[PDB]
Amino acid sequence: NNIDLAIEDITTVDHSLNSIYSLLKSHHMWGHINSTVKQHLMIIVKLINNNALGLASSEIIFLFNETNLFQAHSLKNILLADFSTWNDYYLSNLKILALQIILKRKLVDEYLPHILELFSHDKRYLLKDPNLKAHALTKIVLSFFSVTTSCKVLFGLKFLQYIKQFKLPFKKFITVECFSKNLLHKNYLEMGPNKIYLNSFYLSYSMLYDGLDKIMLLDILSYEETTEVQRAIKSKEYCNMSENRLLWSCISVDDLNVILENATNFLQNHISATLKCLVCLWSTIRLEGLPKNKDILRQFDCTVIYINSNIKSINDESAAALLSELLGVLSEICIDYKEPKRLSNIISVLFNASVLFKSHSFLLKTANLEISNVLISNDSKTSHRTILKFEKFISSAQSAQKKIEIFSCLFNVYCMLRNDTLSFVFDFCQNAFIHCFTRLKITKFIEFSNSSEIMLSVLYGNSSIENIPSENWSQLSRMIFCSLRGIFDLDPLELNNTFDKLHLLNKYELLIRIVYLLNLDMSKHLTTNLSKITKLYINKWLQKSDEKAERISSFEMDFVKMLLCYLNFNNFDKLSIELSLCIKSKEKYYSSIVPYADNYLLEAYLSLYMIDDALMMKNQLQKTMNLSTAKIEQALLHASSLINVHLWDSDLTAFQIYFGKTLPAMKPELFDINNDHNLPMSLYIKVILLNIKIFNESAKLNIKAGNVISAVIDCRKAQNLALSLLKKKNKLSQGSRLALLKSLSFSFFQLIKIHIRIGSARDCEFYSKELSRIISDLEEPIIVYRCLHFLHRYYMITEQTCLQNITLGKANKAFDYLDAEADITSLTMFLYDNKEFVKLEQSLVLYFGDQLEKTFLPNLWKLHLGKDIDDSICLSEYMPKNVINRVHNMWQKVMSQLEEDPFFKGMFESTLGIPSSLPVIQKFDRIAAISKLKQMKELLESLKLDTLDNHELSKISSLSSLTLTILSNITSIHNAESSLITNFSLTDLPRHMPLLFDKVLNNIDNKNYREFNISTITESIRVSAAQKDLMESNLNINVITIDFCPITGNLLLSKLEPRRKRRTHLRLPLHLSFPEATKKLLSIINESNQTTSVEVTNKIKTREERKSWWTTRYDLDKRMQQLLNNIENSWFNGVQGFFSPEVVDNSLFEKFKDKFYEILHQNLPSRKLYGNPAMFIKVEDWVIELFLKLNPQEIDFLSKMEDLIYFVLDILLFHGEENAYDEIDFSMLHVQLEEQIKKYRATMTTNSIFHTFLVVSSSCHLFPWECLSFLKDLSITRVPSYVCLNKLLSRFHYQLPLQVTIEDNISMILNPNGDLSRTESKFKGMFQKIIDAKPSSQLVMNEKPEEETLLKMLQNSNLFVYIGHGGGEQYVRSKEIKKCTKIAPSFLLGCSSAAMKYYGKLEPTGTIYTYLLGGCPMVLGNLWDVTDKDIDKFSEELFEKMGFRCNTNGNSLSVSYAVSKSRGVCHLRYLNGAAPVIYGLPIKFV
Amino acid sequence: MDIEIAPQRQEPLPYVPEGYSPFQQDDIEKLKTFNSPYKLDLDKVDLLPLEQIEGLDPEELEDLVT
Repeated sequence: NNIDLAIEDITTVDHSLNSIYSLLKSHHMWGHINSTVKQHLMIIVKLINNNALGLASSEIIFLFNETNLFQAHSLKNILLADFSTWNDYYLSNLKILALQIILKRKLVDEYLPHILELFSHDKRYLLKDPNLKAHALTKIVLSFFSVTTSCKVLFGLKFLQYIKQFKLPFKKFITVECFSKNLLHKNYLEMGPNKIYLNSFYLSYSMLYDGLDKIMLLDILSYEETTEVQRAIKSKEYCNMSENRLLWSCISVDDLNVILENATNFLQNHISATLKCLVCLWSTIRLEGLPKNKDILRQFDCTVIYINSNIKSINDESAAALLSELLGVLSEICIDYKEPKRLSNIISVLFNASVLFKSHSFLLKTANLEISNVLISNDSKTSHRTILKFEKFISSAQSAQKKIEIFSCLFNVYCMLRNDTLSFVFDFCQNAFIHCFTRLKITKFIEFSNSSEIMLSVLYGNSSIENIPSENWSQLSRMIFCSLRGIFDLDPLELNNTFDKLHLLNKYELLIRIVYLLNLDMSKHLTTNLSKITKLYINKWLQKSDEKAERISSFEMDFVKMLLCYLNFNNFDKLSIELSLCIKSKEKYYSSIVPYADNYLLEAYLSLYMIDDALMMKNQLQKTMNLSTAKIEQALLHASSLINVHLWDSDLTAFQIYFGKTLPAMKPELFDINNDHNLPMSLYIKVILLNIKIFNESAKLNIKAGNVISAVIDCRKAQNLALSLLKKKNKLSQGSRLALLKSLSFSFFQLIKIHIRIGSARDCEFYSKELSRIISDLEEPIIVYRCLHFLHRYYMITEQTCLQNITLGKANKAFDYLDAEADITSLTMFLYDNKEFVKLEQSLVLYFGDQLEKTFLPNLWKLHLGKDIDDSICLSEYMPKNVINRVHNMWQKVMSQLEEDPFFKGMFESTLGIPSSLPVIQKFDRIAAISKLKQMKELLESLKLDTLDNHELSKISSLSSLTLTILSNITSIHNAESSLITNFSLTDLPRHMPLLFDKVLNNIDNKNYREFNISTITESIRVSAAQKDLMESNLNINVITIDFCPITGNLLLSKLEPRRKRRTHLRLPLHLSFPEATKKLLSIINESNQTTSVEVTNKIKTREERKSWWTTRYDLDKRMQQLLNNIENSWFNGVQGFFSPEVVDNSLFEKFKDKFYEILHQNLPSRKLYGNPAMFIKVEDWVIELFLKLNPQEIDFLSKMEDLIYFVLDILLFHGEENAYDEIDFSMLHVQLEEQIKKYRATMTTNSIFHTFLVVSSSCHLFPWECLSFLKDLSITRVPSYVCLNKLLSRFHYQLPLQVTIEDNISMILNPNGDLSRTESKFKGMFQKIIDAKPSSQLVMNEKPEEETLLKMLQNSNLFVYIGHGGGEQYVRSKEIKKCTKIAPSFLLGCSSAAMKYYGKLEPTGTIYTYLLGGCPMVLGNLWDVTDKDIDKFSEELFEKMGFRCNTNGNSLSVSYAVSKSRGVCHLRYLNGAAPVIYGLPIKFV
Repeated sequence: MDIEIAPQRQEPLPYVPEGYSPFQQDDIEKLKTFNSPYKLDLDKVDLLPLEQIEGLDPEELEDLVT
């Protein structure tokens, strides 16, 4: 039951009505308009029944105006309104109500020509409503027929027609047969001026009564009026000019054609006149209302070709108006005839007049006719046509205001055609934006007239106009707006709690809500809601794909692309797979977007190391899509996905062929980084990004394949392209910004990794610093985290333990902003960093669940954790990490097994050597141990060195020589000497490789980095050729390496006696360790260094501060002396003779050997009791020689001898000869060996080697070896490797020393900074003298030298000497010295010239190595800072002993002897005196 | 006793590897800065061509609108 309300004031109702019609229209809720109109229709009839005809009438007009583009301001406008989708469900009944009103107001007489016009064209104005109310309408006709004072016949004819047409019972009135005659009475057939219509009416009447007792036309019209129509017709430009028609109404259907044809010729046979007739003719055609036929249509088509052709022939505005009128009456014909093609031609002619006449009036008329057609055609599939048309109109408009005016005819809500899809309105608005709005060039918000809220939201959402009043709009409209704008101003609390009851957008609420949250997240650089909304979209939108049964919005298309991309950038790879699969599932709707699902599914498989599925993906994609026809966006998409290394199989070749030849041959524009084809900037950016990604992965492939150089070059192209990509004027798009973030961080990771592999601390520091800097200002959490995770690993490798702590804290903080459950690759990285390896390999099972079998990811993590896996289940790619791990695992196992046998445990704590024994030709079993060791020897030999980073090459080398050493002390081995040889050059490789890489990478032409290869193999030959050459040089020298064993902690000595053709090596176990000595020393050095800085010395003013600084340095000096003492007396117990420069007399040696063995025979329990002398283990000669090298006169002679005994006993022990110390006669060993040694010394010849080369490893460089008591009197230079020594010696034909002439072209630099004025005082004298009587010599003093002058100094001097801080880095770059090939012998006599900055497991560097690489053959510097009086004492002495004077000769000293004889002049014998060191060859002045 | 002394520890001329160009402050802003994924970016007037080939009673009034 419903109540009824009396209505006292109708204006209240109207208000409610207009209020509702407005809202419904604005929120696209079209179906509620119907239900509202229904109420409104009831209001109108209730007015009619209560005789409020005046009110009812204007209510009709109100109803119509509120629901149509067209407007009415009389009932006549209602009556002749066309049907459209907007009104066709009521229009029929509205017109009947209007006719009712005209009837009850008794206004039939005044409405008469309109009511006739209406019913004349009833087919168009009325008889379209399929549910037309017959009885009502036809009853309305009879009643009009009744009351009308004219044209009763016309009504009669129509009424009979309807009753037949609708099969109505005549009995709604006496006889029906009589009715016709009554109509026929003279007064009924009286029509007045409206006779014009009669033809139309009768024709419609005829139709239903043809073949019956039809009221014929001759009953109405006399034969006279009908004959002389045709009679005149074919005997004559014959029309009633004053009435815009033909002289005759009811023109014969056939006689039409002769008139029709006549005029056609008349056209062919001034323009003003013709049109006038043309208007007359076609106005009568409408009037008569003949059914269309070819004859009419031929003439039409012709008449409209005539008009069009003569537009320019019009000048007067009289002809202009005539033209508009003719075009108007013709357009009406097209609507009477349903001729859309034909109407569109009339729009064309109007448009052309608008151009030729230069008239906004014609253009406005053109626009509206276009719109009319649209409303009438009602095909929302057509509207692209209109928008493109309106583009041409707008373009043609005469001014800015006029263009905006035309625009509004198109940007109009009735253009929606009651379409209730988001897809259509987005499609319409975006196209109106691209093709039309942008031509308006407006910079302030225009609230376009007669358009919806939704239309305004999508249109201005896409605009860059500043202050849009969006807050006027419903929340959901503002949400679309924000998402479009990248600006988010909606309060969170409010977005959940407001709601509009009636809104089209309520149909899309979930979608709009998740698009908003996605874009909100991205805007704030977070992922807070990423997982929530990806799941929402999959299960409550995407899943209801076929429920919703609707075309997909571009709004949703763009959303999905942005979602896949943000999932991928945050490594939400699980969600990515599920989303992508689901999309490729709902293909019925998402087919256009499936290229994105396919690409992003591929990248997700790869990120989860699901190589299996990735490859299925690869080869399907490749075949299933052709590139020659793919648009550039899809081709970019296809190509980008195929880039990943794991998509190949370490096949740099295939990769290079594909991206370097195949792909450019088929899609060149993929490689148009100069944009010559001028693509849209957005695609051009995407092209550059493609090429960036290609070069980034190409770096990875090259470097995984031992191509360090070209990998470095690739990386640098990638970075240069990125720099050029940022300079492009573009307002970078979110998708491309993220792409570039991923790419740019990658190339830093890659470059740093490449430089870690070759051990270059220098470049790593540079890059890590650049990367760190960038991170800081960034805000994307996944990028910030990943970079901090990387830098942290880097700080671990370089052992910068403070930054290591700081960046672990930062990395852990950064992780908070990540979705731990969604990003498994970030989680495992976090778990690893924090030592939770258990939680790690097991969160990998909770993430893959039952999919664990198709990902290499948990096995990859096994490899990172040191495990080696089953070869059959390891990817070919990660096979080298696998074997490397196996080696180390194999080592820990064998070493730990052996070590629980006291025999091997003791052996590892013993000085060991090789060769120590001459070959023939039981907690742990001896055969088992020889087996496991030979296994280790061969596994080490199997691996490919080019796959190793330098620090691993180092450990593999030491592991290789330790295994050989254990083996040889335990058994006799196959190819004994050759194994020692290959091992000697193996241990030299990691000394050489960093230096060569340094040199090569530095002489790289910089053109290579902007155009869009050594290796361990050739280097292996050079390293072993060096050693072969040295050996054969027959030089009477020692070459002794000093190295440290990372694995064991052992000191490592080797010796190379070219003249003796002998190679020996020994392992010293080590009271302090090598790492403790390194600590104690660094502490001393960094403290003395400190005491040296001008900051400190400057603050020393009083007598007291003076004495403190001196107490401290004398104290630092004693600490260092003590440390070196400890080292002497610990590290070389029993083997200081390995360093001895003495050569044994061969004749004497052999008699000593006889005695030596006799002594062992009579005093060792084994030789006394077991076997015979032919089975005794014989010791190598060089071991025996060590005894002869002892000095019985030394105070600690017996300790040294005792230690030699131990060594020899050990050799016999490990080879199987037991000798209980319990029963060795040590008393007799002691007495008899000392006796024979005294006899030898007392009679020996004094022949010694000439010089000692110390090959000093970077780890051992800091120690002042040359100041050990058994080294301090020797002629020594240092060298960094065998390869450097042998090339230096090859450079000077193996002639020691290096004769260097001093008679001219000598360079000097003195106090280049005026901070050493006493030094200047001391040397001012001699230096300025040498520039005098010694040509082409240069001196720079108290004057900063400029880079080019000392570069020429270096490469153009017989001698270079420099006094001041360091080695002149502050005046010339490392780079240019390194480019040189020949440098002068340099005296770098300054603070810390030979010092080196150390970086954990990477190679250090310093001025010293750079000179060597510049081709300097002798460079002399200090290992730490030195103080001026003492060092200048040393320098003065150095010059004098070497002969550096102005009177150039005699028997001067070599740089070597000259240095060791000059140390003593320093007051602080260690802090200052131990500081100088020489690298290269010894020189003497001549 | 009079002290000894050391040259000022100056700065080594900066090392810059492999023709590296640093990323400018501008470049960094372009990397930090969110722009909507939805933003998009995209002469003589020529004439258009022509194609070729007492009435109803109170109850009757209410029936009509219903």
